[PDB]
Order: sequence, then structure tokens, then C-alpha cells
Amino acid sequence: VLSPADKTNVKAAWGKVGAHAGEYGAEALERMFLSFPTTKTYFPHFDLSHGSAQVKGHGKKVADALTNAVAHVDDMPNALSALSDLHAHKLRVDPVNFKLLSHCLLVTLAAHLPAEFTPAVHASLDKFLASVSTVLTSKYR
Amino acid sequence: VLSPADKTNVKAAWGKVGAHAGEYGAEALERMFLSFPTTKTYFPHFDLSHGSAQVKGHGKKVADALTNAVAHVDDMPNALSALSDLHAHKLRVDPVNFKLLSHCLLVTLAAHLPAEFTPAVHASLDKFLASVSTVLTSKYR
Amino acid sequence: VHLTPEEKSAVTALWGKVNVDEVGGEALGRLLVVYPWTQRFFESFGDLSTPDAVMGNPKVKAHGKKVLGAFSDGLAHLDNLKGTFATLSELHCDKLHVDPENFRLLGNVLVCVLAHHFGKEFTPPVQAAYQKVVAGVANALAHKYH
Amino acid sequence: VHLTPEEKSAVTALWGKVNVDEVGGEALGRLLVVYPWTQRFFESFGDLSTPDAVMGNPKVKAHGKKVLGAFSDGLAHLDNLKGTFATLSELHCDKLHVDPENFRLLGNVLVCVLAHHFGKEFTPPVQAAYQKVVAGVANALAHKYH
Ligand code: HEM
Ligand code: HEM
Ligand code: HEM
Ligand code: HEM
Repeated sequence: VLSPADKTNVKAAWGKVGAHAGEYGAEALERMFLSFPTTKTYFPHFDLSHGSAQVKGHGKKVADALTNAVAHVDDMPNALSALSDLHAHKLRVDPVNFKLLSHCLLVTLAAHLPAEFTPAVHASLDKFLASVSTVLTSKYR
Repeated sequence: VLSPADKTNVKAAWGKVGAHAGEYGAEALERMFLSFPTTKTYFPHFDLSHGSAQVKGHGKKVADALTNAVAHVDDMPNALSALSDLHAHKLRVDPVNFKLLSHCLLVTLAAHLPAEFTPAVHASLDKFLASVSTVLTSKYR
Repeated sequence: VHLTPEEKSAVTALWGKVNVDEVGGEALGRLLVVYPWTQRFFESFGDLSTPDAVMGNPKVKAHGKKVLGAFSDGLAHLDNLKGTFATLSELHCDKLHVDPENFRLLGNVLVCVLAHHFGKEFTPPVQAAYQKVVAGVANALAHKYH
Repeated sequence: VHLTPEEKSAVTALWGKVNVDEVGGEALGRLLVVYPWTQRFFESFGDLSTPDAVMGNPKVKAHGKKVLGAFSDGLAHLDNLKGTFATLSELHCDKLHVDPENFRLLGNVLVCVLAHHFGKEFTPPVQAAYQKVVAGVANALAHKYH
């Protein structure tokens, strides 16, 4: 649903993230793979160690998809339809995992943006990531 | 998302439920309040005993809303917008509770419709109730 | 899980009646069909592209039996689910990395299956009692995470 | 929860640094703001219609302190979270009827708050260690359900 305030908030905070978006993604993936070992089950082909260039390259991929969502926030289904097919319809990704990733993303953002991660932005950002997750699991329903 | 098969399935199974929809709701509420005592926290004004006429009257209310969704399955947000405001925006209903109710609904339906509750219909019916829940918690996101 | 004399009565009369050859395959089959992500773990089972595929798969009905037997054990030892399930928890947690939420879901599709089999016999009190048990098994399987 | 020498090291150096007067109010405030359903339990706290309302509410910062203290206890007694939390579990389960999922959410907003406070110090290894702890406290609080 994402009210007009949330959109503004998500746009602002993503703005600050700017060119670090890819470094931010790679970090979020790292916090997830460590904190939540059960997610590593989907990435048995990766080297998931601290400096893995596969985690880096994948972090940028996650960051760009999110940047695409922000830029197309009033049309996310259309924007991400293809990544839905993939995630929901081909890799068959357990939905619970999208919460764990969104959580790690929020931790990464809190760790880097101490001025912009207010209560309100945190709330917006949580809603935004909940929507992106809904679209990604959309096949499932 | 609800493919064309699911819609057909939900339409069929609801059809069978026919005039029992209200008796079915009241039963689902009963199975929930017993199985999941934590949900009773939202109904401190009810008498939740086996024959409570408040549970009956509320079961019909739940059944009708669902019947409205089925009848307007390609436009549920518009159809249920008002019940979203209520559930999400005023009673502030913990989202976890919509899963527990949908589960009890599926148990009620399995208990009464042994011919039509096949694997495929069960799958459809689960997706349908997941959508209705998404719309109801829609404020939240 | 605790369970009162009458809850146990309710759980134990019904379980005695259970076809332990078929229910156990229906639950697993329906788990795969309704929650397709879980299929990842059973890709060796084969032809699973449609629900009729899944429901007729001999290895599905074969493995659902193993599952039902573990439930009968927990029923045998409600007072010690943890000790009863340790070898399984280690497997599901350490080896397989199964997210414990899927233990809950299997529990709940198991409750549907019993509703479907036993119809009005599966009243709400008998449901409430089976939800406890199901939740105790899920909690026990997940212990190694805890 | 288990925790290795180095995980404990990581959890314990950081916790010593924690402002136990403020963090505890930030977590609760943010819980209410981000997951508004939880406000139902705190309607006596008063003016909570906006985030600035909530964050300045003296009873919020007052109660968040009680919460932080319970976390310090679990930290003190990781080996016995259950015994440490029984009186709280009974309260939260029997009296209040709180769905255990919200224990998880408070745990996780607590982890954000520490990330927000400590920035790069809150590296991924130090996060992974705090997720264990947080999960052990949630599991312990919910015990009376189990
Ligand atoms: C916030 C949601 C997420 C976004 C934005 C996202 C984005 C992406 C993108 C952009 C790709 C590459 C696309 C391509 O190759 O065409 C990808 C691949 C993939 N994602 Fe995600 N993803 C997300 C969440 C998840 C989660 C929760 C997991 C599960 C642990 C996951 C598992 C996968 C897998 C296994 C692949 C293929 C990976 C590979 O081949 O290396 N994704 N994801
Ligand atoms: C499948 C989703 C559900 C449907 C279809 C539904 C439908 C309804 C309807 C039709 C009403 C009466 C509307 C009116 O008075 O204007 C209602 C009231 C209410 N519902 Fe739901 N509901 C659902 C799920 C939930 C859940 C999960 C709970 C939480 C335990 C809940 C809590 C409430 C509360 C407390 C009220 C007001 C009850 C009262 O005043 O007695 N609802 N619901
Ligand atoms: C309510 C909990 C469940 C119980 C009672 C349970 C019980 C069992 C039993 C008895 C075995 C047989 C192991 C043996 O032969 O010694 C097993 C294996 C297995 N289960 Fe579960 N299980 C449960 C849920 C799940 C779920 C949710 C999944 C994941 C979708 C899962 C995945 C598997 C897999 C793939 C194996 C094969 C292990 C192997 O052969 O290496 N189980 N389970
Ligand atoms: C991670 C778990 C959490 C911990 C560590 C925890 C700890 C505490 C503590 C220490 C008290 C003070 C009790 C006393 O004065 O003796 C308490 C009370 C309370 N908590 Fe929690 N709590 C947690 C999560 C929650 C959640 C998720 C909610 C629900 C939204 C909740 C609702 C309350 C309420 C309303 C009280 C008031 C009880 C009363 O005064 O009767 N708590 N909690």
C-alpha cells in the first residue's frame, strides 16, 4: 500500500545509499548467510566466505533489483515480474527467507546511515521490503 | 495471483459450501478459539462457549465477507477495502492470526467436503485465503 | 506438551483408528503440492510436476509412512518429545538445514488430513488437542536449533 | 544457546558498552511504531498516534529499561535461559497471551537498534552471535506455550 510518506521516505533513504548500494547488498548477504545458516541451502554453488567475489557480485545484483523497485514503486509487480517467476516459480524459494533477508538489509542500513534511519524511515523501509517480498513470492499465491 | 485453475477451484468448492457458509464460519471460529487461545485476546467481549450466539453471528459475518471475495475475486482490494481499514487500521490485528484462521477454515472445509477437498482444491483454497489475508493486512504494508 | 486425561483420550481414540499406510503419504503429498518450496528436498522422488504425479508417487507414500511412525513415537512419549526426537532433530537441523517453520506446516497439513479422513468425528476439541501435540513435535524437531 | 568463546567475547564486549538507559526505550518505541498491532498491549501508555509521540513517551523509555534488564539476565545465564525466564514466560503466555512471534520481532528490532548505535562495530560475526542469543530468549519466553 505504501502511503505517500513511506514512498518519500524510501526514496530519501535509498538516495543517501547512493553509489554504496552494491556494497550494501553484499554486506546484507554476508549478515544473512552468517546469522541464518539455513539460507545457505540455496547457494551450494557459492563460496560464501568473507571476501567471496561471488557474494560481492550477488550483492550488486540484489541492490540493483531493489533500486529498480524504488524507481518503479507504483508498479513493482510489472517491474519485478520476471524476478518473481525466477524466485517463486523456478528456484522455489521458501518465503520465510525473504523476511530474514529484509531483516539483514535493515541492519546493514542502520549500520551505515545513523542520521536517516529514524523510527519513521525504519517503518517505511520495513513496509517497502515487505512489498518487494510479497511480489517475489507472488507465484506462491 | 490466483491462476485460472485456482479461481475455478475456489468457485467450485465455495459452491458446494452453499447455504452452509455461515454454519461453516461459526465452526471455524470455534476451532480457532479453542486451538489457538491467543486469538481470544481480540474478543474479550464475547461469550466464546460452544453455543454462543455471538460466535454464530460472527461466523455468518466471516462467511459473507469470504463469499463477497469469491464473487469479486479479480477485485478483492476494492471489494474488501473497508474490512482492511477495520482489521489493519483500527483493531490492529496481529497478522499471524490470519494464518491461524485460514488454517481452521481449511480444517472445517476438509471436515465437511470429503469429495471436493482434493490436493489441488486444498492448494487453491490455501492460496485464496492467503490473498484475502494479504488484502486484510494491507494497511500494515 | 501436557495434555489432560480427556485430551489424551481424544488424541488416542482417534489415532488408533488411523490408517497408518495411507494418511502418512497423503500428508507428505499435500505438503509438496500446497507448499512447493518443500519439493526442493525431495527432487530425488521424481515426477512431481502435477498433484496427480505427486499423489501417486510410490516413494512419497513410502516416505510418508516413515513420518507417521515418528508421530506415533511422540504420541508414545509425550513426556519426553525431546529425547524421543534428538536423532531426528540433529538430522533435520544439522544435516538438512530445514527451516523449523516447515515443521509447523507439516503439522498443520497433518491436522487437515485427519479432518478429511474422520469428518465430524474430528470435532474442535479433538482438533485443539492435536494442535498441542503437533506443536510439541515441531518444537522438539527444532530443538537442535534452539 | 551454546555460544563459542569468541561469540561470547563478541556479545560481551559490546553489551558492556550499551547505554542501558536509552537503547531499551528505543527498541520498544520502534517495536510499537514498526509493528503497530503490538500497541494493543500498551494502550495505557497513552499518546501513541505518531512516531514522535511514541519515542518521547516517558513510560515507553521507562518500560524499555525493564526489558533491557531481562536481556542482561539471559546474558548472565545463557546456560539456563529457561529457569531465568520462567516467571516472565508464565506472565507473557498465561496472563497476557502474547503470540511468541512477537518475541522474535522484538529480538530483531533490538538487533537493529544495536546496529544503529554501534555502526561498523556491529559486524556480521557480532550480528550472528546476537541472533543466537535473541533466538534463545524468544524461545525461552515462549516455553510455557511449549
Ligand atoms: C529482496 C528479495 C530479493 C531480491 C531483490 C533478489 C534478487 C535476485 C536477483 C536480482 C538475482 C539474479 C537474477 C538473474 O540471474 O536473472 C537473484 C538470484 C537468486 N536469488 Fe534472489 N533475491 C532476493 C531474495 C532471495 C532470497 C530470500 C533467497 C533465498 C535464500 C534468494 C535466492 C536466489 C537464488 C538461489 C538465485 C539464483 C542464485 C544464483 O544462481 O546464484 N533470493 N536474486
Ligand atoms: C479471513 C479474514 C477475516 C475475515 C473475512 C473477517 C471478517 C470480519 C467481519 C466481516 C467483521 C464485521 C464487520 C463490521 O462490523 O463492519 C469482523 C470483525 C472483526 N474481526 Fe475479523 N475477519 C477476519 C479475520 C480476523 C482475525 C484473524 C481476527 C483476529 C483474531 C479478526 C478480528 C476481528 C475483530 C476483533 C472484529 C470486530 C469484532 C467484534 O466487534 O466483535 N478478524 N471481521
Ligand atoms: C513435523 C516434522 C517431521 C517429521 C516427523 C519428520 C520425520 C522424518 C523421518 C522419520 C525421516 C526418516 C529418517 C530415517 O530414515 O531415519 C525423515 C527424513 C527426511 N525429512 Fe523429515 N520429518 C518432518 C518434516 C520434514 C520437513 C518439513 C522437511 C522438509 C521439506 C523434511 C525433510 C526430510 C528429508 C529430505 C528427509 C531425508 C533425509 C535423508 O534421507 O538424508 N522433513 N523425516
Ligand atoms: C523478547 C521478549 C521480551 C522480554 C525480554 C520482555 C520482558 C518484560 C519484562 C521484564 C516485563 C516487566 C514485568 C515486571 O515488571 O515484572 C514485561 C512486561 C510486559 N510485556 Fe514483555 N517482554 C518481551 C516482549 C514483549 C512483547 C512482544 C509484548 C507484546 C507486544 C510484551 C508485552 C508486555 C506487557 C503489556 C507487559 C505488561 C505486563 C503487566 O504489567 O501486567 N512483552 N516484559
